[PDB]
Amino acid sequence: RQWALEDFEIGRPLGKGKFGNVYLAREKQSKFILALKVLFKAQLEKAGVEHQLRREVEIQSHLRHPNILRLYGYFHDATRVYLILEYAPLGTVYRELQKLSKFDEQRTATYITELANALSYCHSKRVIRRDIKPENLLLGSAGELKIADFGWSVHTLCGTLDYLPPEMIEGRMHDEKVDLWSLGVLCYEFLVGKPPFEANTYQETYKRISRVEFTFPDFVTEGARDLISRLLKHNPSQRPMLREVLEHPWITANSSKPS
Ligand SMILES: Nc1ncnc2c1ncn2[C@@H]1O[C@H](CO)[C@@H](O)[C@H]1O
Repeated sequence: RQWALEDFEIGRPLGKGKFGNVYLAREKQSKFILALKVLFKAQLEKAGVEHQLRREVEIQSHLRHPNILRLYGYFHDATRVYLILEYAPLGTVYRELQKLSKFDEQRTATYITELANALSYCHSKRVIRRDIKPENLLLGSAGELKIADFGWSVHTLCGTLDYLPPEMIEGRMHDEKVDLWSLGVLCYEFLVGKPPFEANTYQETYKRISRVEFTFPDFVTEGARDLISRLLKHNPSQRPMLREVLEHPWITANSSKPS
């Protein structure tokens, strides 16, 4: 678990993020291909996140699951922090979504099965997440989904409200039901092409989430309207358990993967 820059040969950029860039890289001795995310201490210290990145890395280190992106190790130099990550050859769900505009019921249903499996595993470890969004979902060589970002994951303003539940923007206490809400937001975006509460303004998006105001375009089928309606409920108590999602007749009929 002892690493340094001189162990890796660095390639093309895979993406340019908020605090630094992600590069394709190869470990010199074994020729293992992987991804290396380089982060500035400057942008981090000056934001008060340096404690979070610490714990998020600890958490993700100990996870093993085919639908969660792996974290091999980490280290730091004079001014920067480097994360050694699993490389996903087929890119982000985000890029795939703006290439195709929309996903069919078969691809949507399969992605959600994969997500539910990874969330059941995480909950058995008492791990949750604040939001899950398409630019944080990656695809492996067989085109299978992989979860890459925890956010605040347990073991003014900066952010978009689009993926947060009502109980988190209104201040209230939350439990793992936050993830079930995220399933619903994603199922909608996969089928429609944009998230259900989208708006021109932060303040307005706030109202729409708080009131749970969304409508369906004509092409969304009744099987899909039902699952989504059940997932987006203001009261967290009324949202279904993960195994129920995996047993929904709409999932069952359209998914390629077992639960
Ligand atoms: N392992 C990876 N494979 C491919 N793209 C990645 C990987 N890790 C991060 N990225 C890209 O870099 C961005 C910053 O995390 C992501 O949103 C994604 O686009």
